[PDB]
Amino acid sequence: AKTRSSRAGLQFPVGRVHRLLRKGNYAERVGAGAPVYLAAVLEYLTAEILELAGNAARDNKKTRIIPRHLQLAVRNDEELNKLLGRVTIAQGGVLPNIQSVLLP
Amino acid sequence: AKTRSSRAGLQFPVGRVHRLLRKGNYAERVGAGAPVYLAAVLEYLTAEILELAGNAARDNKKTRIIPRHLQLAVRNDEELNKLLGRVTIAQGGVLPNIQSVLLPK
Amino acid sequence: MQIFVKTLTGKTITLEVEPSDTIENVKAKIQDKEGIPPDQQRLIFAGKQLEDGRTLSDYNIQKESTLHLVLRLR
Amino acid sequence: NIQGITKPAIRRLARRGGVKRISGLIYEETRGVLKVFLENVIRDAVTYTEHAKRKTVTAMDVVYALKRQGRTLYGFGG
Amino acid sequence: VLRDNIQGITKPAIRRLARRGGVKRISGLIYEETRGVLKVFLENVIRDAVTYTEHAKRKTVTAMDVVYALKRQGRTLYGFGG
Amino acid sequence: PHRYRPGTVALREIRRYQKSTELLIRKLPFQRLVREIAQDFKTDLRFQSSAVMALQEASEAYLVALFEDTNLCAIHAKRVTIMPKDIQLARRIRGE
Amino acid sequence: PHRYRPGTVALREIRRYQKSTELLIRKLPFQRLVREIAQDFKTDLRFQSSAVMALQEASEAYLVALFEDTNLCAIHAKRVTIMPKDIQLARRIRGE
Amino acid sequence: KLELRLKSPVGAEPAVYPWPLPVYDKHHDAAHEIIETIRWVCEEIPDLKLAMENYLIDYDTKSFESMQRLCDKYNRAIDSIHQLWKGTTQPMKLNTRPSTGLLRHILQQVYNHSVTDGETSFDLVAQMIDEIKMTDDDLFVDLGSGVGQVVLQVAAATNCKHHYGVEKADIPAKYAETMDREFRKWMKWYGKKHAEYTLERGDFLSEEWRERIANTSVIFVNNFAFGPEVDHQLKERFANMKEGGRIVSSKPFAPLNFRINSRNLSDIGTIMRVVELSPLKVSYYLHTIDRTILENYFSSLK
Amino acid sequence: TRKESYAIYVYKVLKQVHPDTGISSKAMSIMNSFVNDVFERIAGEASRLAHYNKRSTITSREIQTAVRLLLPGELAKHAVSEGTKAVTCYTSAK
Amino acid sequence: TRKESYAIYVYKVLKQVHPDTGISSKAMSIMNSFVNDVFERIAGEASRLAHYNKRSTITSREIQTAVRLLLPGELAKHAVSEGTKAVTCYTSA
DNA sequence: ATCGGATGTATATATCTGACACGTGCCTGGAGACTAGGGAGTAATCCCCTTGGCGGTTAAAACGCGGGGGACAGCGCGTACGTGCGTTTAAGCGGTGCTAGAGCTGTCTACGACCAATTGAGCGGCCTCGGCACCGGGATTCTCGA
DNA sequence: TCGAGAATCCCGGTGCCGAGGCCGCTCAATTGGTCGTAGACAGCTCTAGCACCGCTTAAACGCACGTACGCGCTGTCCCCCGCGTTTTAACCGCCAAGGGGATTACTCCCTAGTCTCCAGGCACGTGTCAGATATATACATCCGAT
Repeated sequence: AKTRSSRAGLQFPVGRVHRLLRKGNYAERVGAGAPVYLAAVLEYLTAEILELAGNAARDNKKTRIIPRHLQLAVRNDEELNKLLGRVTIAQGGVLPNIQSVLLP
Repeated sequence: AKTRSSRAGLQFPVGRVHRLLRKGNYAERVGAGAPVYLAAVLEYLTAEILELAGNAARDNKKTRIIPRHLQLAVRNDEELNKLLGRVTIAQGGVLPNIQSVLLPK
Repeated sequence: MQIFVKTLTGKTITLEVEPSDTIENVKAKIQDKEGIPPDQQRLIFAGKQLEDGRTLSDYNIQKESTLHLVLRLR
Repeated sequence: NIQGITKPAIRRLARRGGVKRISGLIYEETRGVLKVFLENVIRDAVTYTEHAKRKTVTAMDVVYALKRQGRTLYGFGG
Repeated sequence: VLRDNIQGITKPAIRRLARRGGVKRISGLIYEETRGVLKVFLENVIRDAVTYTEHAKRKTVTAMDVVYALKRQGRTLYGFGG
Repeated sequence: PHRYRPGTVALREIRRYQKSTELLIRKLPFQRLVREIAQDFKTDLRFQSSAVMALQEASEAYLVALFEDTNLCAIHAKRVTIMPKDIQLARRIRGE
Repeated sequence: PHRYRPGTVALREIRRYQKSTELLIRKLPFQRLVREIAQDFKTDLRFQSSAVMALQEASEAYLVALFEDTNLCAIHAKRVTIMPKDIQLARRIRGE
Repeated sequence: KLELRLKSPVGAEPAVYPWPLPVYDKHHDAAHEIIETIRWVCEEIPDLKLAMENYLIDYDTKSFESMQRLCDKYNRAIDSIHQLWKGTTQPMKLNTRPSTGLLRHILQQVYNHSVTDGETSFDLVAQMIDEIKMTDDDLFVDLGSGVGQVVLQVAAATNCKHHYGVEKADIPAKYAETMDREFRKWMKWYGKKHAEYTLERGDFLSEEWRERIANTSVIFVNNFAFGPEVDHQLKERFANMKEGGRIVSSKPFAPLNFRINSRNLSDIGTIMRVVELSPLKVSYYLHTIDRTILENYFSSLK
Repeated sequence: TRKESYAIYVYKVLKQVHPDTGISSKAMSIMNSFVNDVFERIAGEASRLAHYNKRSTITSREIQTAVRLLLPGELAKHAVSEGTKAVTCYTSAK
Repeated sequence: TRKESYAIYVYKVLKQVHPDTGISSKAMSIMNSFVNDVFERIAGEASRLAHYNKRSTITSREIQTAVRLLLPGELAKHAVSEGTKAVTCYTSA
């Protein structure tokens, strides 16, 4: 037997996404294509954010991504900043920023 | 046959609220006691807003409520303003207000 | 026959009645004249709480009587 | 195209809020903020149009679109 | 019993916070308003937290209910399983 | 002849436009602008009347609130006239 | 003796504390504060540790964002020091 | 051991103070009560103030001898006043009500003697007296009387037929028992009149208490922390009160801008006016039973 | 088609707080959508109490702790009072 | 008892963009809550699409016009491209 | 501007520990084949409603000019705040006792989906009449130049 | 200090079109039962929250002390309001052609539901190195005499 994930060429668990979608009263029915599409969208977004985080991680000479690198990666990229505009990432700190008029 | 409204002594239509809840896909089940309470809360809120609106309508010497009076009624009352803090009432205008420092010296 | 019902404001209201009328239909007549719902009313005479499910002749209420009405809330 | 929103118009809208004096540079910034606002709301509105196989917007679709940007609206149904 | 624990927020603490923000210098009449703002914020969120607590008869607050009640106000927060 | 000290007629018109209820921007060029900016998302749409009037109402109230906030922040710096950095500050605080 | 000019030590604090990612307010008074306001809303709750740490994280987020907004607010008036007028001007724009 | 004695002016039991003086709080000790007692009695009796003028003095409250000396001078002056009353001088008129300063002093004295280890202040009660003027028809009860000092002040300032206090909690009711005895003792010591009163233990929500509350003309109730259940039961019990009765409370039972309509018919507001009491130079509210308002509303519907 | 609304009930409840007023059409539809919005927000904070406690029936217990979450204080206390006095009357049906 | 996470799929999809990098135990839960938040918001704008057009089955077309509503622009375009390729392999075999 | 002293900041070096990847045994949620059945896809129709265009008032929009009040640069002052040093304080870290209460399984029972028939409660459609929109004459308000 | 005129408010008659009352009318609320699983509840194991305590030391704290700086003031000039005159197009009513919005049968084909089979994700335990800590030292930076 071949998993639904492999047929779609995705890494995220299609089956689990199907189960979560049916239970929760979002709709009476769930079409065949819906969980695949949603899984693929989640995959692309996770890879994008993790990709930038990993790139951010290297410059500090560390091989393990800790929260600071994750925080730095999202806010320095213009498009991602709007999606999490009302989100606070725990143990994140803020971006380095000193108002020009304050320098000696 | 006696209507659910008369048994509960309420004015809002209990039955219709029950019908909307079943088809709104909020939960698998809806208990018997559930539809009356919500209706009563909705009724009380309607009465509150209409009461202040009617008084505001009266002050302008008019007997028919038009939207400006409805708008005026919520904002002069401290508590209601938070519920509709992100709501704009169409054809409403704003409250009379001039910043003190702008008045002629 | 006529009786008087004296309330607590100085106003006296009147009605023509017979002793065989029930207290409820007297209350209905008062509701017709003043608009006051029966269930909010409390008629009192000679210190005794006048019950609803008796007749007018049960309390020995005759012509030319002074009856006291207090108003209660639900 | 934008130049229908004229100078006494934006002065009037500013009068409603309660300024007294305006200086000779506000007009471009007001036109700009109106442009960005209308662009966002129209894009969301015509997307709710285009989904349900129609070809014309409607008031219900405009107010459904304006629900999700935190400025909801009464007085037209829905 | 407990009293007046609002003075546990120290003056150098609030100075360090405002350093994280990016001011240079703070004047001697900010500490009162700052303590007040922290009090009204904690009042709102903690009240909604205990409401979500006592809804389902668990007499102790868990972290997940605090995450839910913070998501009610529109200040959502990851990092704890919410 | 006869004149007025400058600004006071503006104060009377503050009271006048705060009293009445009507719309502000004249309708037909507003319909023109909303037909033009709708061109760049799907060509050849057609618009109903009530949606146009509703968009007018919402844009009205939005501009009202933005001006009231920028007047208050202008008052904050002991200057009694708005300037472009005031509308930028009141826009940049809010969360755009 | 040796001494710094006033101002640059604060900037050293800016360049240091921005890089580090640790909590700022010491924990025990914070836990005391949560227990007090919880005492005022109901009798005798109990708290797990993770909720207290989460509340502290969100509280520091709220305070740091409001402070940066006030700094922009105070820069708008040709002054470089915050004031209660500045924190109040920053407050009536977010909608409180 | 060491003892201090003050003779009573009417020949009642002497006031006794132990040495060392018992500590009341950080800012209150028995010497303070003693000095204010001497000062207020001198206020009560001009002759005594005269006598006490000749040999004001630097009282050292630390030294026993100095206090015993002043106490001796006072006791001798009390002796001389009793001789004066044996002569031609009219003695002090008995069983008159005490002045305001005296009522604060006596209540302070009973308080300091009773709370050895929240309370409404004297001043608010006094404001309340000033504004609700009681007559000999009125009957007053504090439901949840605390340590009972409101009941005592009204009992000492007005001529009602009887006052009652009811306290649920054992400790303050216990202290109130001592307050009652100490008040009666000091009152005998000063020779001043108050009306009769009794402070009883019980639960005022019982069936029995319904008729008592019903027949009470003035209710005071500090209901701020009672909660909706107790408040609800109180609304129901106030609804049986007689015409012209008044209730003063710290949280209104009906909103200040009340308007009778056909939807609000069961709110207590239909049978009462409400006005907010003037602040004293927290807030309390007076409700007055006036049924003519409902009658008016019905006449207007026709 | 028979397009539903919330008109006539708002009309009936208005007459019980004022003896004689009038309400016009635009404001009547305003009251319509206001009722619709309060309904959808309360039902949303209701149905989120399903999956936050692993139960699947919205009960009469649920909407109470829903409503005291959303509105502020004085309105909340009068809301819960009106609600419990409503539900205690419904069970005494003949 | 057991509780589903989104751990091992984030940990698997890390390997296809970096061979070297590692993740921490707090960080994995942060990403877990991130994907869970995107899930509930996208399904919310999904289910609100039904009652605004009286349909009753959430489908591919439904969620596709949902995704262009939520993310701002460029990431949404990349999303809809990954989706419109992602349907093809499910109807391939 | 100029070097020079001094104090913090950054780079490579040992070590040392506790969080991080991996293998295993394991169950339980995911996959395949199959019915049955209704929600949804498509064709027709009809008709409301949208768009396009034309003539007239005219209300509003553009434009120049005079001048006044406020935007804005500099100057002096004293007040309040940063910085640093010696003193106090309670914050934090470990270790233990305990126990109220978080959490899980079992039983069953009251309560809530489901279905046939009933019918009045609620809604489209049509008259009608009165609140109020408009208008012009006077009765009051406001602001400013002397 | 105070009158002349521009605006603003009280009064009354006229004329209407949207409120609201009534009526015929369908289909959603109601009654009355059958039946079943979600929940209420009683009883257990065990965990993590709480309270206390002995003990370093980092951090809270109080005070001298100098100085950048918030604030008032004057002064200049510039740019913006008011108002009169002139050019524009807003708009109100009018007409007429047709584009798709709303709807109604019709079916068909996608999807809940079910049964069996079974292999992917989870708790657990195990090894092993990444990064925290310490440290000597190379050097950027800031004031200071000149």
